[PDB]
Amino acid sequence: PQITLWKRPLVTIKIGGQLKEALLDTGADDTVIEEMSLPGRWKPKMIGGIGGFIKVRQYDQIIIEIAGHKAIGTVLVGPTPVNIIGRNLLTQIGATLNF
Amino acid sequence: PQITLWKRPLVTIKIGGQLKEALLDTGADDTVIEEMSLPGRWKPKMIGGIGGFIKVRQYDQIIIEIAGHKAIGTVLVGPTPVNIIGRNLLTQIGATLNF
Ligand SMILES: CC(C)c1nc(CN(C)C(=O)N[C@H](C(=O)N[C@@H](Cc2ccccc2)C[C@H](O)[C@H](Cc2ccccc2)NC(=O)OCc2cncs2)C(C)C)cs1
Ligand code: NA
Ligand code: NA
Repeated sequence: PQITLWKRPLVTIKIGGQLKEALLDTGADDTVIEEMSLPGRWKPKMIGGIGGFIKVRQYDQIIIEIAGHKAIGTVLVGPTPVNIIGRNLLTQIGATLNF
Repeated sequence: PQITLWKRPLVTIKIGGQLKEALLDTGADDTVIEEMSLPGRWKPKMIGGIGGFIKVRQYDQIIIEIAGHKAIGTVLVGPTPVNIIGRNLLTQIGATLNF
Protein backbone atom coordinates (compact mmCIF):
# COMPACT_ATOMS: atom_id res chain seq x y z
CA PRO A 1 0.00 0.00 0.00
CA GLN A 2 0.90 3.65 -0.24
CA ILE A 3 0.24 6.12 2.55
CA THR A 4 0.31 9.82 1.85
CA LEU A 5 1.29 12.30 4.53
CA TRP A 6 -1.53 14.90 4.35
CA LYS A 7 -2.70 13.54 7.70
CA ARG A 8 -1.00 11.44 10.39
CA PRO A 9 -0.16 7.98 8.98
CA LEU A 10 -2.29 6.01 11.41
CA VAL A 11 -2.95 2.28 10.78
CA THR A 12 -4.54 -0.51 12.80
CA ILE A 13 -2.22 -2.77 14.74
CA LYS A 14 -2.81 -5.96 16.67
CA ILE A 15 -0.73 -6.46 19.83
CA GLY A 16 -1.36 -8.55 22.96
CA GLY A 17 -4.68 -9.74 21.55
CA GLN A 18 -5.89 -6.12 21.16
CA LEU A 19 -6.51 -3.89 18.15
CA LYS A 20 -5.12 -0.35 18.38
CA GLU A 21 -4.35 2.60 16.14
CA ALA A 22 -0.67 3.54 15.70
CA LEU A 23 1.45 6.01 13.81
CA LEU A 24 4.01 4.75 11.22
CA ASP A 25 6.99 6.79 12.30
CA THR A 26 10.25 6.95 10.31
CA GLY A 27 11.61 9.34 12.96
CA ALA A 28 11.41 6.77 15.78
CA ASP A 29 14.21 4.25 16.23
CA ASP A 30 12.00 2.12 18.52
CA THR A 31 8.30 1.23 18.88
CA VAL A 32 6.41 2.82 21.77
CA ILE A 33 2.97 1.52 22.77
CA GLU A 34 0.50 2.95 25.25
CA GLU A 35 0.27 1.39 28.69
CA MET A 36 -1.00 -2.19 28.35
CA SER A 37 -0.63 -5.26 30.48
CA LEU A 38 1.60 -7.45 28.33
CA PRO A 39 2.57 -10.77 29.82
CA GLY A 40 6.00 -11.81 30.97
CA ARG A 41 9.35 -10.34 31.71
CA TRP A 42 10.48 -6.81 30.82
CA LYS A 43 13.47 -4.51 31.38
CA PRO A 44 13.29 -0.83 32.57
CA LYS A 45 14.34 1.72 29.96
CA MET A 46 14.23 5.49 29.47
CA ILE A 47 13.66 7.00 26.03
CA GLY A 48 13.93 10.56 24.83
CA GLY A 49 11.71 12.59 22.59
CA ILE A 50 11.47 16.26 21.80
CA GLY A 51 10.68 17.31 25.34
CA GLY A 52 12.86 15.00 27.43
CA PHE A 53 12.79 11.43 28.67
CA ILE A 54 10.09 9.12 29.88
CA LYS A 55 10.21 5.72 31.62
CA VAL A 56 9.06 2.67 29.69
CA ARG A 57 9.05 -1.12 30.02
CA GLN A 58 10.99 -3.00 27.33
CA TYR A 59 9.39 -6.22 26.13
CA ASP A 60 11.27 -8.40 23.64
CA GLN A 61 10.01 -10.79 20.94
CA ILE A 62 6.51 -9.29 20.92
CA ILE A 63 4.27 -10.38 18.03
CA ILE A 64 2.55 -7.38 16.41
CA GLU A 65 0.57 -7.14 13.19
CA ILE A 66 0.82 -3.78 11.45
CA ALA A 67 -1.78 -3.03 8.74
CA GLY A 68 -2.10 -6.80 8.22
CA HIS A 69 1.67 -7.43 8.11
CA LYS A 70 3.06 -9.70 10.91
CA ALA A 71 6.17 -8.56 12.71
CA ILE A 72 8.08 -9.60 15.86
CA GLY A 73 10.43 -7.55 17.95
CA THR A 74 10.95 -5.18 20.86
CA VAL A 75 8.11 -2.97 22.05
CA LEU A 76 8.47 -0.24 24.71
CA VAL A 77 5.35 0.25 26.86
CA GLY A 78 4.68 3.41 28.75
CA PRO A 79 2.58 6.58 29.04
CA THR A 80 2.51 7.84 25.45
CA PRO A 81 -0.49 9.69 24.01
CA VAL A 82 0.03 7.94 20.67
CA ASN A 83 1.19 4.50 19.66
CA ILE A 84 4.39 4.79 17.56
CA ILE A 85 5.62 2.13 15.17
CA GLY A 86 9.37 2.80 14.75
CA ARG A 87 12.02 1.62 12.37
CA ASN A 88 12.74 -1.63 14.24
CA LEU A 89 9.31 -2.86 13.03
CA LEU A 90 8.89 -0.72 9.87
CA THR A 91 11.89 -2.51 8.33
CA GLN A 92 10.28 -5.90 8.97
CA ILE A 93 7.21 -4.98 6.98
CA GLY A 94 9.39 -3.68 4.12
CA ALA A 95 8.41 0.02 4.51
CA THR A 96 10.18 2.77 2.60
CA LEU A 97 9.93 6.53 2.24
CA ASN A 98 9.71 7.59 -1.40
CA PHE A 99 9.85 10.93 -3.22
CA PRO B 1 14.64 8.36 -4.17
CA GLN B 2 13.49 5.30 -2.28
CA ILE B 3 14.80 5.37 1.28
CA THR B 4 14.88 2.25 3.44
CA LEU B 5 14.76 2.34 7.23
CA TRP B 6 17.58 0.14 8.53
CA LYS B 7 19.34 3.40 9.39
CA ARG B 8 17.84 6.75 10.38
CA PRO B 9 16.59 8.56 7.25
CA LEU B 10 18.93 11.51 7.49
CA VAL B 11 19.36 13.80 4.55
CA THR B 12 21.10 17.08 3.89
CA ILE B 13 18.98 20.23 3.98
CA LYS B 14 19.74 23.83 3.09
CA ILE B 15 18.08 26.46 5.26
CA GLY B 16 18.99 30.16 5.32
CA GLY B 17 21.82 29.19 2.91
CA GLN B 18 23.40 26.79 5.44
CA LEU B 19 23.76 23.00 5.07
CA LYS B 20 22.48 20.85 7.93
CA GLU B 21 21.51 17.18 8.39
CA ALA B 22 17.89 16.41 9.25
CA LEU B 23 15.63 13.43 9.84
CA LEU B 24 12.74 12.68 7.49
CA ASP B 25 10.01 12.15 10.10
CA THR B 26 6.55 10.85 9.20
CA GLY B 27 5.58 10.86 12.88
CA ALA B 28 6.04 14.66 13.15
CA ASP B 29 3.31 17.12 12.21
CA ASP B 30 5.81 19.99 12.11
CA THR B 31 9.45 20.69 11.17
CA VAL B 32 11.80 21.56 14.02
CA ILE B 33 15.39 22.74 13.54
CA GLU B 34 18.06 23.34 16.17
CA GLU B 35 18.81 26.86 17.36
CA MET B 36 20.29 28.96 14.58
CA SER B 37 20.28 32.44 13.13
CA LEU B 38 17.61 32.49 10.42
CA PRO B 39 16.38 35.33 8.21
CA GLY B 40 12.73 36.02 8.55
CA ARG B 41 10.21 37.20 11.14
CA TRP B 42 9.17 34.82 13.90
CA LYS B 43 6.71 34.43 16.81
CA PRO B 44 6.93 32.39 19.97
CA LYS B 45 5.22 29.01 20.02
CA MET B 46 5.31 25.77 22.00
CA ILE B 47 5.49 22.30 20.49
CA GLY B 48 5.30 18.91 22.17
CA GLY B 49 6.14 15.25 21.83
CA ILE B 50 7.47 12.47 24.00
CA GLY B 51 8.79 14.08 27.17
CA GLY B 52 6.60 17.17 26.96
CA PHE B 53 6.88 20.63 25.42
CA ILE B 54 9.58 23.01 24.35
CA LYS B 55 9.54 26.70 23.41
CA VAL B 56 10.36 27.45 19.77
CA ARG B 57 10.51 30.30 17.31
CA GLN B 58 7.88 29.91 14.56
CA TYR B 59 9.07 31.12 11.15
CA ASP B 60 6.50 30.98 8.30
CA GLN B 61 7.14 30.71 4.55
CA ILE B 62 10.79 29.78 4.85
CA ILE B 63 12.55 28.41 1.71
CA ILE B 64 14.32 25.08 2.41
CA GLU B 65 15.85 22.44 0.22
CA ILE B 66 15.49 18.82 1.39
CA ALA B 67 17.67 16.28 -0.35
CA GLY B 68 17.70 18.53 -3.42
CA HIS B 69 13.89 19.20 -3.41
CA LYS B 70 12.37 22.62 -2.72
CA ALA B 71 9.84 23.39 -0.03
CA ILE B 72 8.53 26.69 1.34
CA GLY B 73 6.70 26.55 4.66
CA THR B 74 6.79 26.79 8.42
CA VAL B 75 9.95 25.98 10.32
CA LEU B 76 10.08 25.85 14.13
CA VAL B 77 13.53 26.72 15.57
CA GLY B 78 14.51 25.75 19.07
CA PRO B 79 16.26 23.29 21.37
CA THR B 80 15.21 20.11 19.60
CA PRO B 81 17.40 17.07 20.18
CA VAL B 82 17.58 16.40 16.39
CA ASN B 83 16.68 18.33 13.25
CA ILE B 84 13.25 17.02 12.10
CA ILE B 85 11.52 17.39 8.75
CA GLY B 86 7.85 16.78 9.48
CA ARG B 87 4.78 16.21 7.35
CA ASN B 88 4.19 19.93 6.62
CA LEU B 89 7.26 19.82 4.37
CA LEU B 90 7.34 16.08 3.46
CA THR B 91 4.02 16.62 1.65
CA GLN B 92 5.61 19.48 -0.33
CA ILE B 93 8.37 17.25 -1.68
CA GLY B 94 5.81 14.52 -2.51
CA ALA B 95 6.95 11.96 0.05
CA THR B 96 4.89 8.86 0.75
CA LEU B 97 5.26 5.72 2.85
CA ASN B 98 5.13 2.47 0.92
CA PHE B 99 5.10 -1.16 1.95
C1 LIG C 1 -1.73 12.32 20.32
C2 LIG C 1 -1.39 13.78 20.05
C3 LIG C 1 -0.80 14.40 21.37
C4 LIG C 1 -0.51 14.13 18.94
N1 LIG C 1 -0.04 15.22 18.52
C5 LIG C 1 0.67 14.96 17.34
C6 LIG C 1 1.36 16.18 16.72
N2 LIG C 1 2.60 16.48 17.48
C7 LIG C 1 2.59 17.19 18.77
C8 LIG C 1 3.78 16.07 16.97
O1 LIG C 1 3.81 15.53 15.81
N3 LIG C 1 4.95 16.27 17.63
C9 LIG C 1 6.20 15.78 16.96
C10 LIG C 1 6.75 14.61 17.76
O2 LIG C 1 7.49 14.64 18.74
N4 LIG C 1 6.28 13.46 17.27
C11 LIG C 1 6.52 12.13 17.80
C12 LIG C 1 5.17 11.42 18.11
C13 LIG C 1 4.42 12.07 19.26
C14 LIG C 1 3.47 13.04 18.99
C15 LIG C 1 2.74 13.64 20.00
C16 LIG C 1 2.96 13.23 21.32
C17 LIG C 1 3.94 12.28 21.60
C18 LIG C 1 4.67 11.71 20.56
C19 LIG C 1 7.30 11.22 16.88
C20 LIG C 1 8.57 11.80 16.29
O3 LIG C 1 8.95 10.99 15.13
C21 LIG C 1 9.74 11.91 17.28
C22 LIG C 1 10.90 12.64 16.59
C23 LIG C 1 12.15 12.80 17.43
C24 LIG C 1 13.29 12.13 17.02
C25 LIG C 1 14.38 12.20 17.83
C26 LIG C 1 14.44 13.04 18.92
C27 LIG C 1 13.34 13.80 19.28
C28 LIG C 1 12.19 13.64 18.52
N5 LIG C 1 10.16 10.56 17.67
C29 LIG C 1 10.01 10.22 18.96
O4 LIG C 1 9.19 10.65 19.71
O5 LIG C 1 10.95 9.33 19.37
C30 LIG C 1 12.20 9.57 18.74
C31 LIG C 1 13.41 8.83 19.26
C32 LIG C 1 14.55 9.34 19.81
N6 LIG C 1 15.84 9.06 19.35
C33 LIG C 1 15.72 8.24 18.37
S1 LIG C 1 14.08 7.86 18.00
C34 LIG C 1 7.14 16.84 16.40
C35 LIG C 1 6.59 18.29 16.46
C36 LIG C 1 8.57 16.71 16.74
C37 LIG C 1 0.62 13.65 16.93
S2 LIG C 1 -0.30 12.71 18.02
NA1 NA D 1 -6.94 2.45 10.09
NA1 NA E 1 22.17 9.62 19.02
